Amino acid sequence: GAYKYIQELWRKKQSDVMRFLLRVRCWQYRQLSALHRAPRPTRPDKARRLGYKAKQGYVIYRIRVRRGGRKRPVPKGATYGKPVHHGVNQLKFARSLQSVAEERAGRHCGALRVLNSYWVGEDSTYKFFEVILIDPFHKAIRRNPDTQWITKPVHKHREMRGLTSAGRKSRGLGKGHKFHHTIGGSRRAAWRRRNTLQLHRYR
Amino acid sequence: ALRYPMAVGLNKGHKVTKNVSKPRHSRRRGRLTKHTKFVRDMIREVCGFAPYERRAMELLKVSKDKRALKFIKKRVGTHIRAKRKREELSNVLAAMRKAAAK
Amino acid sequence: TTLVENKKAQLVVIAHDVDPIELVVFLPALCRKMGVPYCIIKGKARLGHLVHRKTCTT
Amino acid sequence: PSRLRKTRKLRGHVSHGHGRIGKHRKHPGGRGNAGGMHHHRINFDKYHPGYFGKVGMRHYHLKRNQSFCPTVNLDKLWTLVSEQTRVNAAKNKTGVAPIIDVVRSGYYKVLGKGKLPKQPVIVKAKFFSRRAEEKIKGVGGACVLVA
Amino acid sequence: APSRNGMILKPHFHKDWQQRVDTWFNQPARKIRRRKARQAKARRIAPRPASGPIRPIVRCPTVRYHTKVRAGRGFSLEELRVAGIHKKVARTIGISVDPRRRNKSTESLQANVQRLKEYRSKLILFPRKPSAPKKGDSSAEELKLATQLTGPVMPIRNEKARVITEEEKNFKAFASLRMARANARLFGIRAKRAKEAAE
RNA sequence: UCAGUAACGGCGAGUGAACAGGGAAGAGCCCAGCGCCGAAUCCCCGCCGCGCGUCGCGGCGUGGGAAAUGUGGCGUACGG
RNA sequence: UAGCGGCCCCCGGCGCGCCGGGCUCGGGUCUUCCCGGAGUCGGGUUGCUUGGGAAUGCAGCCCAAAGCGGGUGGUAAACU
RNA sequence: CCGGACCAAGGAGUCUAACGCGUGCGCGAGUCAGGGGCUCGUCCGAAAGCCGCCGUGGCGCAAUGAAGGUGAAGGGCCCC
Repeated sequence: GAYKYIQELWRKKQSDVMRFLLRVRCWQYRQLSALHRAPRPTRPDKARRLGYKAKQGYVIYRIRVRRGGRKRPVPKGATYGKPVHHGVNQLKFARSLQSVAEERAGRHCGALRVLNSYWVGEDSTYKFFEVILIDPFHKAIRRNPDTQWITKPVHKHREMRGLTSAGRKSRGLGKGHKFHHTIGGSRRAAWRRRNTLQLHRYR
Repeated sequence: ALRYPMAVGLNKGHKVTKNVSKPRHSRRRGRLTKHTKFVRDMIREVCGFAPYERRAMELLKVSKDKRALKFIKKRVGTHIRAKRKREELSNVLAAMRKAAAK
Repeated sequence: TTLVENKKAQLVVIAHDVDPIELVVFLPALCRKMGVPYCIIKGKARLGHLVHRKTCTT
Repeated sequence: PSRLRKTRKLRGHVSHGHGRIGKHRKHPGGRGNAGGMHHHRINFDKYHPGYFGKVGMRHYHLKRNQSFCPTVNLDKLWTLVSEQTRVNAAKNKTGVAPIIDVVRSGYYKVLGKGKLPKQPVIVKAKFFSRRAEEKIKGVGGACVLVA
Repeated sequence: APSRNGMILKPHFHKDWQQRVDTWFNQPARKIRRRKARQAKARRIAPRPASGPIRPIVRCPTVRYHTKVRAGRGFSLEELRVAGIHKKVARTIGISVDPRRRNKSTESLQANVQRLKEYRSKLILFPRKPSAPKKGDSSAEELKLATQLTGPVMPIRNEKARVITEEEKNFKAFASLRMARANARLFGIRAKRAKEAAE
């Protein structure tokens, strides 16, 4: 199929073909707004393997994100306290730039459901992502059993709770010895369990 | 007897007969099929090489294998990945020499 | 693409304007390798009109 | 029971057993094990030698399950089988010897503290001690290794 | 703080523990609720054993515990295939299936196969439609001798004297264990020195 | 339970899990991809036979639209 | 109040029978084919975090893949 | 020297965890079900009883070494 060729094609990002394409697309996205509705996915193959389908109810939004670290929002750089908390300038956000792209698409489109997102472009100052949204009240979505889960109320604002693929990566969950800080479901869940004193009736 | 099963030594362990079975399908991941090799070769012809791949091939042309390996290791990061990348770029240069001779 | 890979195609017509060009940027080279003739046509809606749709790629 | 405690008998005494001069203050010394090297370095040296410093080599990811090797001495070896087994074996005239499978009772290594009755026995275990094996042979038994 | 002899104690009460204290006054209440859930489930699945599907025999994976046998998650695809039970019909019959378990040896495979055959012979299969039976069980064993099992199905639970021969009497148990540990330790370097001597 | 343990720490004060084992509960599955099938697919609007607690079925549509820049059926590592 | 006490109204589920609609197909053995998620993994560096200690986890910037490959095997590295 | 004008009521070594020693009780090289489970809807009873074919586990029964490891029989009387 043609999808395999496009998949290998996008892996050669250093090629003369892909450097040209990424240059012109990044230029074009830089002339648009930070939040923009796309008529169709730029990467149809990347979208579908992330859950997208060519049906009514699936929409694509392009988000532009300022790239860099997190400067501490303290007046005049004065963090009052001990020297260990004096850092202002080389601090990093816990979540990825892709996660904040999904969060900004969901907040604007409150009636839609963030499904997934992928990389499209990159500049020295901006990073570009494309987010897949599902209208949970379209009949094509809530008559199809394979996509009725997104219509349930427990799947509202997955992007704001770290339930999308980009959001989950920052939570540090997994299986095995690398992941023991979240061995009960989350970092807070594990912390609470091992910081609670069990006082039985018979002590 | 003069021989016993033991918990220490080279042949340590409770004695048991091994059941031989076909390997599980999960172990097949990452093999080069004929069709995948074809698609990969097509994309290579359409796209070409990265700038660092060209620079390494320039080093291999003048037979600085040691310098080329340390250049690739600084690009991909891992020695075992750098080794196979140098072997792949060596094969491209070899096939280019055979075709050019033809 | 499947038909060319199977050598079952006698002629491939490719529209010259596909908004993601990655959909077709491989196809002419694939057609040459397997020896099927390919032409590039001036119009993407023209091919769509053949198949009673708005837009067709090949 | 609060009625059996010193506070009941300390009602009316202005200082609650804690003195008029020194009083009962919050933390006259430090808190916890504070000052173990500075103003409590007689208590620590007198009663806890070796407390400060580093000795030995670290071992990351220690799993105690593989170092599991429970031990049994020879003076308890015949308690792992019934009393009737030992009496019948001793009364038997031939060279037949009962088998004590030490691993079946939850022990892996057999040590040799104590002494054995003059009664041959076959002992199965994962590991044997040098004196344990010598005492089993001297009685007329055998040591059988099990993996 | 320290007063004469004592233990150097390090209590972990520096972290506002009083906000997170788990009292167990609801422990008796959760025993009744768990019990009533079991009784309701047993009635809802009334003929079925009410103790879950049949679990296989499994060996515990460590030196401390490899002399014991417990219940596993499910029968592996290799033992289900040898028994001749389809992996998509085992769950309906009452057979737990663990597609991700391997079979390193044959005795453990044969033990779990025979366990599956004993379950199949002991199983009563009610027809889908009571009025029209087909390839099920007879009326004698169905409406007369069918009872719900109480505990786990097929509970999993954990040498004559001889004359000692002269060969095992003259066996060096301690000496062999010492040489064995030395042979494993020195195996690699002995071969390397032999190869170097050859060169 | 492991366990105030392995480990961290001006190796000071202090901090500090996991695997195995016993229990409570127990349940498994789906795509994208690779393929085959004349887009087989979906939304809306009417009409008729219905059914009808406030809405689903069958047909017809010489009725619109979405979808070949890929919908649906088979099939997902336990292989198909 | 006790009582597998009585009477009246309403709302239900699980089973058994009637009509209407949909689907009406499986399992072994042999042969030939097909088989995968990339600015992602990984590497350097910086900052936070962890019991994780020549870097447990997370993120920013730079580099940036492979396919008998890739990840893990609690001390950095090469070979097996 | 400082507090106290007078009266009434309130008002300050407590609870939890961890150790140490002493003492009462039970069993005793063992001991302990505390977590779970079985017994009629359970006033009391959220109690009590039982598990032994729940003793997994905790402490004790073996110490020593940083570790690889190793790991606790004494006597009497005759002969050389």
